[PDB]
Amino acid sequence: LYFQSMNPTAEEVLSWSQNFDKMMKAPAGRNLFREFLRTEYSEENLLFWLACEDLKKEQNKKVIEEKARMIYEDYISILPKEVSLDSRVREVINRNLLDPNPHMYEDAQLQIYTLMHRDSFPRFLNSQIYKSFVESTA
Repeated sequence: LYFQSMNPTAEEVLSWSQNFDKMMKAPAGRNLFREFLRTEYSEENLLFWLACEDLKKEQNKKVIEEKARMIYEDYISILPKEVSLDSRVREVINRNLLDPNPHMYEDAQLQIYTLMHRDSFPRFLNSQIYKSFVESTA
């Protein structure tokens, strides 16, 4: 059911510039922002953020473990593809690593969210990708 999110209304699009959180929650918002991040080679930050969102919704124990593993090897391991996290935040992930839960990565997710909001988002709002997008929906 991204089908219903596919082509966003003007009223949906209107709420995004004043609300990064609203945009980050809309599939079409994230997809637009993800194009812009690709041009700055920082896409992985959003992909990590998305994977942490996907892990939170999961409920079956086995798939939580599989997903937590996948996030670690893709975004947190040194061996890639890695996102920049503080040591404080890395050591909390490591302690949560032997007994995984849906909310293991939340401090790391919040750190990368705050970076995107601070550094990436305001350059997104002045990008051609964005301004061209709002121009089309209007």
